[PDB]
Amino acid sequence: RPGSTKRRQCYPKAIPECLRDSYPRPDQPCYLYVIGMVLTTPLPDELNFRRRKLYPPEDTTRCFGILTAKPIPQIPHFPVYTRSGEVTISIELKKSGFMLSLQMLELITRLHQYIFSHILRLEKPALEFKPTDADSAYCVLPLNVVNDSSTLDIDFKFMEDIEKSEARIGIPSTKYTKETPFVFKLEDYQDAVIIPRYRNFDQPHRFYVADVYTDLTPLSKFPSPEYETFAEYYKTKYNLDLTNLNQPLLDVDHTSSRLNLLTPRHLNQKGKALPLSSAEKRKAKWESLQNKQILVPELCAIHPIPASLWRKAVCLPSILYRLHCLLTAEELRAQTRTLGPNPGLILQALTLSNASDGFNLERLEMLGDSFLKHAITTYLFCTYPDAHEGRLSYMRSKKVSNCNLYRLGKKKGLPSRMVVSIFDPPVNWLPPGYVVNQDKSYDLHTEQCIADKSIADCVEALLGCYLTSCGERAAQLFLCSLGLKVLPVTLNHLISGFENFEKKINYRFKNKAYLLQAFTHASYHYNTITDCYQRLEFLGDAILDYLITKHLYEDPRQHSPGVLTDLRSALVNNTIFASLAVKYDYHKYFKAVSPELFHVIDDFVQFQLEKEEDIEVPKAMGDIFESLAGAIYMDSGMSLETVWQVYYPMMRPLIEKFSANVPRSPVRELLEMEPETAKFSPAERTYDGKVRVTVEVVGKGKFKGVGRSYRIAKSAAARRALRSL
RNA sequence: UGAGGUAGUAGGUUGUAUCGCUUUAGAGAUAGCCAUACAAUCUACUGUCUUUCU
Ligand SMILES: [Ca+2]
Ligand SMILES: [Ca+2]
Repeated sequence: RPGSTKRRQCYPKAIPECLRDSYPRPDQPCYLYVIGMVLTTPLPDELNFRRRKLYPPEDTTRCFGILTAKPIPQIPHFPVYTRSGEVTISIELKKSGFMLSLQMLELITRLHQYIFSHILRLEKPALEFKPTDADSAYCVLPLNVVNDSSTLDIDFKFMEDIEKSEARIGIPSTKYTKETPFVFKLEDYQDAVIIPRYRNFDQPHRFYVADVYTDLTPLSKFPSPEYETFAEYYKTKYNLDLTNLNQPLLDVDHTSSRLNLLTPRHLNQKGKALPLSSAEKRKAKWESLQNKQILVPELCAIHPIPASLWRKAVCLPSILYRLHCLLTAEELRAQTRTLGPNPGLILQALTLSNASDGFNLERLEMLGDSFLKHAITTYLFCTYPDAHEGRLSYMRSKKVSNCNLYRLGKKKGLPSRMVVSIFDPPVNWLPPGYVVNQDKSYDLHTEQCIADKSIADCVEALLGCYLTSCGERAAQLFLCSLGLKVLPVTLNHLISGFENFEKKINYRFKNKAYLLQAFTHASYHYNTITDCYQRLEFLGDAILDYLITKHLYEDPRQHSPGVLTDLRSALVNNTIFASLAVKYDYHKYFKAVSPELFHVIDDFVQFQLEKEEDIEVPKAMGDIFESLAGAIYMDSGMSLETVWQVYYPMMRPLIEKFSANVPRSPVRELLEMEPETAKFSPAERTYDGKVRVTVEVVGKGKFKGVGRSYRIAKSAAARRALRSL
């Protein structure tokens, strides 16, 4: 089926244009940037129980810098959620227009390989480092302040002590004797990443140092109580001896092994702050009594990389993917006005749920459903001077089906730019400077499969974001650019008396004829001066839905689309429209040949409600209450604000009752009280001339209600059943 | 913050069955938006258990 959720198809991953053809070249200008980490949201000690110090990225002065051959356009300050709290990352230029030589540039490239292959462990048999066939390639090099304090410059005395050390890829060859006892230097291990030598010869385990335990010595650690001392442990399990028995033990904690840092660990998947209320004493006791690795400096080789830069390196996958999460492919916004929405907002008009990062596609597309319906409806109602409700409902439903929405999103190119998968850097991320998967002589490193429904939903969320930001001219221009055309959008013996009603509603009509149209049938032909109240019911149902949805969206209560649509249906049900049209006296001006239809419900409501239904609901009472809205709208130069001004006094107590009482239909609530045994019997005409429905739930007998149709009959039966429960 | 497994919570996702509301074409049908119950599956957190590391 063309727009079915089932029809999945395969789609590649687009490359931000700035991050392609981006390899630095000899005698080619570079653009040195800076990641710009600054810890502007520490974590609280009422929220952190690691029992471990916080490390701001400002304690030290060496930082990572991209070296694209292409200029990066400034991106909104985005956060990453490291061990030390929400870090606001800012990729802001540091220097530009300088030329490098060959030797230093090959040094840069070798350090880039060392970083992604050796440091981050993103090397797989399938992936081969080729920075000349790769599709996204740029160096990631360290920066420091030397000479002038203001200047940040490429470290060359660093990146040259990585080529003069032999503890980088292997373990240094060293010889310790009892005649030259091992000597300890505190400054060397102050910020150190240490690798154990006695084990994991294939792939060693890295751990940055975070403390020095001075009281702890090689003779008293006893961590696992089956061993007489610490030194005897290396001696029996590895047969290693120590030449210095007065050195301290070197407390230590792992390098981060999971490199998805775009989500917070102790908050919801909603962007909502929520600390846990359980294990409060236990979390502190946990990191206290838990086994913790206490290495020894004798046997651990110090990397040529200090912890202060390893900490900025670990965050490079997430930072280089969020900068890549179309933040730099804001070409969508360049193609699409008050300067457009923030690229942070457009990244919620491309992110689909089950991408689990803190943005949902929905709660922004529901508002898009109401505007597109309203825009299509208004465009039709004014495109043609004559069309019955059947024709317009036909035309509309074709221009707004999921099939057509899908066929318009994919034509734009929206499926590659989307975010459909969860971020796993080793499994489905292709790091920069790496050529697409092959080493073996469909793939998860450059393709993804998305349903046809999801393109049709993002085409809605994008409209929602442009709308809620730039107004209602921007949403219309956006749709018009997709392809959906929305932009080119005796008679004084029964008209006198409308002055009282106009004074009741506090609006005066520039042309009274619209009030007349809003009150005459398409079968009552005594009034031939004006047209039927049928086209107006169409515009008014769309508008009163758009306005109610915009109000509901603008509330700080932040309703999920489920509750939002439940409310929208709770107040646009035509029973309420009948009640509000008879309360404020719409019927007394309403010319019709209805014999006794609305009189019963009028007396019913005016007697019982003096501050569910036991009587039939007139179609007219419900449809005049919302043809008046269309009449105001079409009279007041197509202005939603006069309509909302006139209608908000009436609807205000109703809205502030329903946004707290959130009503629902008796049939659905019955099938939610017990769906196992509840079912409606097929229609069958009784001896009254009615239609009856037989309903049962076990234990309370059988229920029924006669009506003029199957829907009304089962509704009455459901009410009868639900009153007893 | 080593590789797993097993329960719960939170956020999703897929399929299937019963369904609500708005629109109307001539049990029920067209086109939109949810909810509910069962099942499969993924991510983040907490605890518990095995292995490893200290
Ligand atoms: Ca939709
Ligand atoms: Ca209607």
